[PDB]
Amino acid sequence: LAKRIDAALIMKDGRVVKGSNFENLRDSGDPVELGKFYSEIGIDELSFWDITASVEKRKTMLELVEKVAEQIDIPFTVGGGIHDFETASELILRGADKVEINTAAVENPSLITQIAQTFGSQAVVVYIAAKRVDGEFMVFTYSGKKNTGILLRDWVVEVEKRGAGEIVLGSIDRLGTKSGYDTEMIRFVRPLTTLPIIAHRGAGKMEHFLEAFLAGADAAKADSVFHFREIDVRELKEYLKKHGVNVRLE
Repeated sequence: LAKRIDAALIMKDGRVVKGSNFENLRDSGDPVELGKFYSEIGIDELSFWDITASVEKRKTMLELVEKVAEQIDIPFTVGGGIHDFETASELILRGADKVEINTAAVENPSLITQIAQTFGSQAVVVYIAAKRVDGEFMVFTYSGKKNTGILLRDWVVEVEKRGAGEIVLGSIDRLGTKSGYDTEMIRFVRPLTTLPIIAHRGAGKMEHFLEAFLAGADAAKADSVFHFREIDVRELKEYLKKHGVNVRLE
């Protein structure tokens, strides 16, 4: 099974929030330059997540997408408060390959179908933030602030039915930790969907990526562990290939 390594970049006002430790870059906080560098060292796909204030947010995200599409030749997603079809459409047309949606999809699951009808399922990534509550995996919205009362098991099935292309499974039980991806959650979700599962939250060392792939993840996404250079991307790819994981190098 081919496996993918993804890097996520959190952005505000056109800048990478908290930057990165790559001293070789002209501007280690420029999301375009940082994303281009990642694409040259072994990242397979990029995610750009925007948290800009509402008044400049739409134009900021559109300008980001346009610049990234010109400079980078790997697929990328954009996300962060994409609430309706028109917003998703303008970002895809401006250059993004995929949009990543969460709270708006939970509140209006037909948004998944509406985007997929024009852009295909492959353009729709649903990010599912989940946490254990009273012994059950529950779906959370609004950056983890709201327990929806929807079971993870039910939402995964609905997301596929509505036409999503990929699911990013983010474990709130691992946010800020470096103890590993939530492999129990990945194993819980794996039999429920045919879609690619992207693990998110908890990665602290290269072996954690191996564990996530053994759990059934098709891709593993991380952020600060790469930006602060706790894990080197090329070392990670060499490690995974050494231990039998079908990852891409050259």
